[PDB]
Amino acid sequence: EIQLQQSGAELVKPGASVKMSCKVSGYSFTGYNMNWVKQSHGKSLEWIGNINPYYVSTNYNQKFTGKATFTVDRSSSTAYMQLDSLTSEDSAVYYCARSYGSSHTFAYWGQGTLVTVSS
Amino acid sequence: DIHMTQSPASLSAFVGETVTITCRTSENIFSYLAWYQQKQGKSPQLLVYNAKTLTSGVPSRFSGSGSGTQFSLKINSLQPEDFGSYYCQHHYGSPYTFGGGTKLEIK
Amino acid sequence: FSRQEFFQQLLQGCLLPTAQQGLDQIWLLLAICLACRLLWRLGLPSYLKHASTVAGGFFSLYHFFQLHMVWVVLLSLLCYLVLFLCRHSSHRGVFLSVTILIYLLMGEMHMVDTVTWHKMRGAQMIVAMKAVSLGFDLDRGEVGTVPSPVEFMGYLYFVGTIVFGPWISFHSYLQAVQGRPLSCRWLQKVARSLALALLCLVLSTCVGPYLFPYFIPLNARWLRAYESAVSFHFSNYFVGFLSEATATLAGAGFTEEKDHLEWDLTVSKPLNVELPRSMVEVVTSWNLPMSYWLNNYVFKNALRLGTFSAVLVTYAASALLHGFSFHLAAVLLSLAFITYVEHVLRKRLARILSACVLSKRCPPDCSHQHRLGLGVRALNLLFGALAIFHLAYLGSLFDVYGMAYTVHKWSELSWASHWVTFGCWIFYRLIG
Amino acid sequence: HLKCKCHGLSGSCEVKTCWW
Ligand SMILES: Cc1cc(-c2ncc(CC(=O)Nc3ccc(-c4cnccn4)cn3)cc2C)ccn1
Ligand SMILES: CC(C)CCC[C@@H](C)[C@H]1CC[C@H]2[C@@H]3CC=C4C[C@@H](O)CC[C@]4(C)[C@H]3CC[C@]12C
Ligand SMILES: CC(C)CCC[C@@H](C)[C@H]1CC[C@H]2[C@@H]3CC=C4C[C@@H](O)CC[C@]4(C)[C@H]3CC[C@]12C
Ligand SMILES: CCCCCCCC/C=C\CCCCCCCC(=O)O
Ligand SMILES: [Zn+2]
Repeated sequence: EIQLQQSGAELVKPGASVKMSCKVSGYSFTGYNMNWVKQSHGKSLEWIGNINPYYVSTNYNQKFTGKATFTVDRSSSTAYMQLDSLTSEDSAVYYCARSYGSSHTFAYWGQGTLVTVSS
Repeated sequence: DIHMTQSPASLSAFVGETVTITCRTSENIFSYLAWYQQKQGKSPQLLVYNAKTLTSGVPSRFSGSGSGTQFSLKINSLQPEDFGSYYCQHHYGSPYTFGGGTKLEIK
Repeated sequence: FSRQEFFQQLLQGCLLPTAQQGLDQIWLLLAICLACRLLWRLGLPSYLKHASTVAGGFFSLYHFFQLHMVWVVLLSLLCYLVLFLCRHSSHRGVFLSVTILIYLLMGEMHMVDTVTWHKMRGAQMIVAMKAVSLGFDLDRGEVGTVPSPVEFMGYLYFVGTIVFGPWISFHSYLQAVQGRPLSCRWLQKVARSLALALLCLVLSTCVGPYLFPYFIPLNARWLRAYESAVSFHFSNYFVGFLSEATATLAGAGFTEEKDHLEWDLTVSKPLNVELPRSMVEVVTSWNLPMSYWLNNYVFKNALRLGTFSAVLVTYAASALLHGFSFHLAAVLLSLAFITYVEHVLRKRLARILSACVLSKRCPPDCSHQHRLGLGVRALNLLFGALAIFHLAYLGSLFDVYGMAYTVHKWSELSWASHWVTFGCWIFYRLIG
Repeated sequence: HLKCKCHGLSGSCEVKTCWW
């Protein structure tokens, strides 16, 4: 049973940085891409980017470049995303999603990390 | 960036009814389009990919159709476990763009 | 014969025969690419388009390579096998590249006839580049779905880029499959590329080798070296412009952004190699699709081994793709050191003198103080002269052949370039 | 006394042009 256990909700002051983690369980961590998705409150989804865990080459959405940085830890089978210079518009739910393999559809999703930027 | 417009933004129907969602595409994606269903307060779940192929474990009442720049998802004999948001997402090539989302409600 | 008889014969002896033969040997490929361009505008099912281009690719491969074409066909099949067995892995690039490497190495150890293999380096190189490119684009997420058999086959046998054509991305081929309107800019691009291809063919066969005795009253080892170099450069530009023309004729080779479609496929830039700024620009403007391929799929992966070892691995991959000959291997091994030393020395110089003398033109917002001064111009022109000198010394190998021939050709020139780059490197390390 | 030149991709005689 594949399970992408994602970090807990974070509350960050504006201008700071946050780091979400998505620990993989149930398959070979370096076997499939690990896309990151963002969803505002009751709005559509947005593909931030993915990271290939085999060779750590990443692929960013140019709307999210410089803001989100992906890293991996293969010994813990964990995928980290770091958001830099958080503003009020960055308060959303961030999912990690494994690619389906053959296609790049997101087959297995995390549970979401609620990032809240306020006072 | 490809712009996936989805219609309608919100529709209502009874149990056992039949509904249809459309996902018009800015550019031409050949047959690469997927449908996710997200319930209230949970993560999305892949239902259809390649615009017609039902993923393993989805009832046969969900039917994808279309190709080019006009795709659709049909749900006949609407059941209580079929109410949520439906997002179309092309998997033609990065960057992957999702649709606006169709909020299916109980009538 | 003297210049009198030379120019008395020139036109009817070389300019018309060479052009007539160049046209008689490519007219069928051009007709097939045009037929594919016209057929892909009718609104057929996509699989039918891919099957039609597979048939056209078989016909073109047979016309150019009579029956040896199997050594290409087989390769394609093998590639798809390696693409189907690991269609779920993130290793697709690694598996396809290792398969291509083992295949080319077995081919270059005379498991295949040494004249059958030498004839199909240009088709096998493009097929291997396309397969490795698709395998890596699927890993990095730039291509969504692993293609069906007919899409992969129609990609490898794309009738526009099968014989001479450059490497094109899988998506840059799918966009050609979905078809664009037959504009007038399309026809202008095809016509200008064909005219420039014939012009470079003419200047390579006729004007190239007979430059300095006849066209110039100058005349000698360095003059022969330079005329061999320019004949080689124009023989390359011929294939570059012809591949550009035959890829823009079939529909591919275009970029569109916000309701503006431009046919801007450039394979070679002759003015960046004939009037060079540095050897980095020469290497990256000799073949632009191959430079992008080698930088994106060989350098960006081997970059873990350090920048210099990654440059060496990239030039080794380039020497393996182009077929392992000793003169080409020596040229591409000297080019690694030449470009690296020149790049890093110009880097340290532009950092010291604060002048814009970098091996590539600086962008409008840069820290350098002296940008348009005449000392900067003098230094840039000195480095351009050094680039022309390197180009002559390296192209002297292609006079129209293993270790003896290359050591003989380079021993006449006193190994001038291999001492020039050594001096540049010790100068780099002194001002370090 | 005709000489032939080969133009092609990475060697690979594909366009041969000869002349006296
Ligand atoms: C005699 C002669 C020969 C040539 C000549 N030039 C180029 C090529 C192809 C080639 O290797 N391109 C290439 C492009 C980029 C890179 C690269 C990218 N990133 C990092 C490191 N390297 C490597 N290689 C072939 C020939 C015969 C030019 C002039 N005079
Ligand atoms: C000088 C460089 C920059 C340009 C060279 C252009 C060439 C084509 C020009 C320059 C000098 C010219 C030559 C000089 C004089 C002669 C001798 C005559 O009996 C035949 C024509 C011929 C041979 C001319 C042909 C055209 C020519 C060769
Ligand atoms: C600065 C240096 C490292 C640049 C490269 C040096 C090499 C390429 C140069 C320097 C001296 C040259 C050698 C000196 C003389 C001979 C003997 C002859 O019978 C074969 C060629 C050979 C062997 C030359 C080959 C090229 C050579 C080896
Ligand atoms: C027949 C091919 C012979 C090729 C020989 C090359 C000649 C060497 C010329 C200059 C030496 C420059 C060495 C630079 C090494 C850089 C290493 C580093 O800085 O990490
Ligand atoms: Zn500058």
